[PDB]
Amino acid sequence: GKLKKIQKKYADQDETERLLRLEALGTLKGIEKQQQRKKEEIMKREVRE
Amino acid sequence: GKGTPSFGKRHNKSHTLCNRCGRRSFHVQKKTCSSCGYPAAKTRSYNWGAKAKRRHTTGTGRMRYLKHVSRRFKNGFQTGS
Amino acid sequence: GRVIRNQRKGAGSIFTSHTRLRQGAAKLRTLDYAERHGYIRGIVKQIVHDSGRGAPLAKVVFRDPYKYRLREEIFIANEGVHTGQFIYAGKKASLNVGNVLPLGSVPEGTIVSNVEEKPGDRGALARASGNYVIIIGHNPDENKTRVRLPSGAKKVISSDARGVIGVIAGGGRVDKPLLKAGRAFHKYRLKRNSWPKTRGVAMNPVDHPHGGGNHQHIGKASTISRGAVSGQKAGLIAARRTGLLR
RNA sequence: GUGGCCUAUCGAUCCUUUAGUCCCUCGGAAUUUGAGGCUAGAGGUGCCAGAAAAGUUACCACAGGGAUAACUGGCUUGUGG
RNA sequence: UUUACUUAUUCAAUGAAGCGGAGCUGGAAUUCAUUUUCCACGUUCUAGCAUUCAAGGUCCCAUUCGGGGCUGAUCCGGGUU
RNA sequence: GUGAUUUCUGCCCAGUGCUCUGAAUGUCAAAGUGAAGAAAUUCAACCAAGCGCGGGUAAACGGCGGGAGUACUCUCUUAAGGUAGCCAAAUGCCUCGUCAUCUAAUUAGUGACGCGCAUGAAUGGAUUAACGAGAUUCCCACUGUCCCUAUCUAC
RNA sequence: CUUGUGACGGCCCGUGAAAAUCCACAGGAAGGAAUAGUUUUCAUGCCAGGUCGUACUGAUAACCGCAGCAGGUCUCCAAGG
RNA sequence: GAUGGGGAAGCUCCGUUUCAAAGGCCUGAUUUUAUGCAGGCCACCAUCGAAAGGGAAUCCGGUUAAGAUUCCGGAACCUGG
RNA sequence: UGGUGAACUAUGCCUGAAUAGGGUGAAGCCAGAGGAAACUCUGGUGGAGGCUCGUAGCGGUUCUGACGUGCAAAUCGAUCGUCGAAUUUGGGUAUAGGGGCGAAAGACUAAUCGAACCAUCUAGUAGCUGGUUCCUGCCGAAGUUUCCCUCAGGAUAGCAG
RNA sequence: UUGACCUCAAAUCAGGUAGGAGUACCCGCUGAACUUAAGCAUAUCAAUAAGCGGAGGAAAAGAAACCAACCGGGAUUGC
Ligand SMILES: [Mg+2]
Ligand SMILES: [Mg+2]
Ligand SMILES: [Zn+2]
Repeated sequence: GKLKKIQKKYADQDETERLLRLEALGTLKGIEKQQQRKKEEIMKREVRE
Repeated sequence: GKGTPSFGKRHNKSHTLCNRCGRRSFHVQKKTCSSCGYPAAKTRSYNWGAKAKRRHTTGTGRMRYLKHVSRRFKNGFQTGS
Repeated sequence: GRVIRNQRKGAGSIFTSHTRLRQGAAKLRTLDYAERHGYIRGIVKQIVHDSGRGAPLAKVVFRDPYKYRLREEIFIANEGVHTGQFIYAGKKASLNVGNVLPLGSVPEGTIVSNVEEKPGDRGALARASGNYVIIIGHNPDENKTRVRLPSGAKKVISSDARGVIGVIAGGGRVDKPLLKAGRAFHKYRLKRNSWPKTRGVAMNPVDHPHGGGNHQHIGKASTISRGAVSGQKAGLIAARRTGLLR
């Protein structure tokens, strides 16, 4: 369902515009915080040990 | 001044005489009669307007051909002399 | 509730565009045979003012190749075109301002205007005054060109689409303040009936979603869903963000 | 001894469901599922003899009411004087 | 289950005029035997002009007043693009 | 949406909306698939969008407190706690607020003050020349508005 | 003074109708003279011009306001101090 | 606002040049002759919509109880043939 | 439910028409002066502006004047706002009722608007108000019980014939 | 070249036919609400009123893909 929309409206696009639009829409911060949450998931186990 | 001074501005007819009924009900801009419906092929009549149907029905005029049909039927549509 | 003003605009009773003093649709010359196998030369007879349009128009005269007569096309005038200039339209036309080359035959960094979307609709893109399209790249296999639009978007259109080389004349218009409700009146008087604009928050609740209240305020949020229906879409439709960014 | 020492401690129709009879019916004739009946309970209406239910109107409307408020008058005189 | 095809369906233009394939004629081209290909394939100092089934060439007619065919203007498929 | 110019537009995305090209079994229709049954049928798996999870957004709707400690800091609530400005203002209940001025005398006016019931920044804040059949106060001129009434003309 | 017009100038993010109709130019189809023509965009001469409206008021009495209503209702001309 | 078309159970709706085989124009040729056959030209594409827009052409004098740029006398002009 | 209205008025379009006399004095330009130059000053010219005083015109602030069974179902008088434009207006034309149009008052849409008018459904319903037509004779009450979205009403018992 | 066939046209071609009215009754489509439920939404009003199409002296239906379960009846319509 997501892959249909990218073919519909984001077929003709380049990576500079892609990075600009996701930075302007704020999803990149969400991806960063998800990977960060994985980092403290590992880190808390390390501090326990 | 929506009353008496506004009634002085009224000098442009919305309706004029109609060709089928002679009623002064023919709208000038709509090009349609509001009583008989000219120039539509059917004549305007409504079952809620039963008194208007009584006003414009058959028998309220001359019946220039239909007066004699019963008499010709009674004689059997004979020909000759 | 009543039917609101933007809901009423689509019937086109009093909201049609005032087109009495307009000189014709400003389209490109049709892509017959000469324009796709060679070129053709026409003449600029006069540059004229179009009612309700910020840009001037150019009346270009060509010869009909199949019949002894003259054809008169209405182009949107590019900045620098003069009367008596020869205009060259075609595949083999030289790269000068005013010429009507197809987009496959112009190099990188070319600035064009009155660009066709698909080959043959006779001008769709960059037609308002001061606007232009920049060619960003070519793609010969699967023959397309990337272009930068006046909105900043990047489109990928066919390389057989045509465009007039240069920028649309009459640029810099909106930099002058109107200063007067009379000037705005005379501006929209030849476009359409969309002026003056009453705020919906100053209405009664029968007339607008924003109307009503003992103080002039909106009530709910003014950002409206894209899935909203007619009569609800009054405000900022499908806003990704709001506010003044710094 | 047919619940709580006595005086309070609780619930119709329709629908669903359970128990009993394993009985009656499915109407051209049978068998088996399914469904419908009979007798006795349960699921609940606290507005508790038991409608399924948010506001606003200073833009307002109708039928009425002195059975009913917002003056005066009348009785009263706490309060006031 | 992943990719292409066109005739259904859909969009657009034109007074449905130059579509596709092949061939000439030039240029590049390296040919490893003879041509593999690829580009072209009448117009750019100038606010003139461009029309009479087209002049010329050629073959007929029955010469005369002219008339017709081919070429000029390459073939093939009738898919308007 | 706000409403010339000038000068600025502080903090908050927890809520309600709006918006993502994120991540993907939690919710999860019809059709389709599988099992059981003699079949009606029952039961499961799978399961699109949207919800749910994760971000953004206040010139979007809006909000801009407490309690301690000691102007300051730390805690709660609920995200952040009213910044720049302004004020008994058309917004201040108490209130005829307090001080000054204006007058013989002022619940009026103006200038200040501010724990402001309940001021405040495009819900726009502050300022502002010119303009106003807008609202309010004072002064000069002027007068039957008044002391206090009288007289004349036409109808 | 009223009015017509000419040449100008200012203004605009406003640059301020369309068609019937008439004329000219380019072009050279065709027709053409010598005992004769060719021309009726030169002059004169001949015939016909159908249909419907046509009076009057246009307002403190002819229109609209229940009316002979101090109301309303478009426009042209405009003497002397 | 018809037609070609396309919707609508339908009264009817859309659309006005649209996915239409959409017509008439002059020269003449023939002088059984009527107007076909010799030809050649052209593709708008119904129609309605202004007594203030555009637009062929008339003035003076006289005349009635009541009409006049309309009648009478004189003097012009335009269109069609 | 089905029809009729933009002759008033709201708005857009098309085509026409109308608008004394003054005041202020914008760009552009000319002459003189000064300056070393940038440029400044003085005197003219010119005639700009959704400028201003004020007629016709358009409107309607106050007297809370007149009138208020009127001249008038909105008028009259004085005082006023505005008066070259976002001006005023004729005719043609477009938009029609949960619809139009609105510089926004729920305003206007034929003296009708917080949903026009006409006819029909329709003799709509009303526990509510009003009325209900001759005489005499005999008998003769109740405002209490129980239940009801019951409290201005019913059912039921009682009282009465 | 000529003659067929198929399909599609044009004629002020030869001859015809349809429209509109009426509409009490008839055959269909479409389709409410007032009202009742002592409120009201399913229901009711009502497969009605209004609207639209189409006939006749009647129309429609009609000679069983019927009713039955009996010792079986026998097109339709109406009481
Ligand atoms: Mg407007
Ligand atoms: Mg509001
Ligand atoms: Zn008629």
